Amino acid sequence: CIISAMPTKSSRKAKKPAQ
Amino acid sequence: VRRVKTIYDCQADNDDELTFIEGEVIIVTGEEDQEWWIGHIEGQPERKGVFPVSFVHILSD
Repeated sequence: CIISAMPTKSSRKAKKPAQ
Repeated sequence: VRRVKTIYDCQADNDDELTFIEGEVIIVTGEEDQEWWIGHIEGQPERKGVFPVSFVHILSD
């Protein structure tokens, strides 16, 4: 059972996008 | 100790995150962010990583 409508991936503040 | 049930379908961007679809049950073994915790699927200990609390429900209720 899906709860509500899909939320947004808040982007993990802990991790940095390794470039 | 801590348990969460996936109430949504979320996918990992990197190897760090844990991809889970609605209906999965995750045993929370750690925490990284407030909205991003660490754990592994109950019946699937091979599926471990960091998952967003936004898409899961805390089973301490």
